[PDB]
Amino acid sequence: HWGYGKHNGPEHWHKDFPIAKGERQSPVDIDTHTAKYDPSLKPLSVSYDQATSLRILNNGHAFNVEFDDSQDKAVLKGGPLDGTYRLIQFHFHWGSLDGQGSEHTVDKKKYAAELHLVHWNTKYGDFGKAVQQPDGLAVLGIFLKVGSAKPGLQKVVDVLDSIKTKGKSADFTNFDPRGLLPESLDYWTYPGSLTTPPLLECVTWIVLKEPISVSSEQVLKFRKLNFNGEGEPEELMVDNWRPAQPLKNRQIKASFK
Ligand SMILES: [Zn+2]
Repeated sequence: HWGYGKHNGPEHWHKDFPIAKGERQSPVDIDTHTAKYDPSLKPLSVSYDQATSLRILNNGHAFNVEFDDSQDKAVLKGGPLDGTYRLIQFHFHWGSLDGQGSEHTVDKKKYAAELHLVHWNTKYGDFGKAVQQPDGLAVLGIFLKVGSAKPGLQKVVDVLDSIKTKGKSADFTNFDPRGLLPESLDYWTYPGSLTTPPLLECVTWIVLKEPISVSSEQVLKFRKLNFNGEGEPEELMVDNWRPAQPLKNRQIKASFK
């Protein structure tokens, strides 16, 4: 089935998921000289004070940190959004080397990794309904560069040994996602898709301009994870990123000058 290899990677996905070649696929290259400032865009409201993490799972493609989304505890609003979007999970994409790993690119620059905080529009009642709608999800994307350690990431890094292989999960309570955010909330926004199958065109992307810094040791621990299940041939979980897709008939808007 689908993955990130020669035989089942991004270049193959369109045979199972023909929407791969659609009009609003993600990620994209952000060309900072053609993104237009939109003074009508509001500041982003990220309200994570009551966020309730539950569990961390190796799904064979990444690891997901999952949240209780059964009430309005952690929500994204404002910016380009109408209405309220509830946090359900976050995950990352990363490289085998520090020079690649991000999904979005900025003027063709690849970062070492990219964090995705996934939120669903409460007017659709649940996640599965929301992904069927063009405004169903809002994904906050944050780039990671290698430099100083990110203290707020360490709790994640130190549980990874317990979820090494596909299908493994661990309790992951009381994790505060505010510690993964950069200082500035300046962003770019555009309409797009999920970046993994089923590649549904349901996402308002909100990509922050300012990266976070993580240390080489932190990223090294991500690269020890496995795509495989326990007692299968080891295949390191690296390069779990989809390359940039054609922008087509879209505009990328900036919240800042
Ligand atoms: Zn993602």
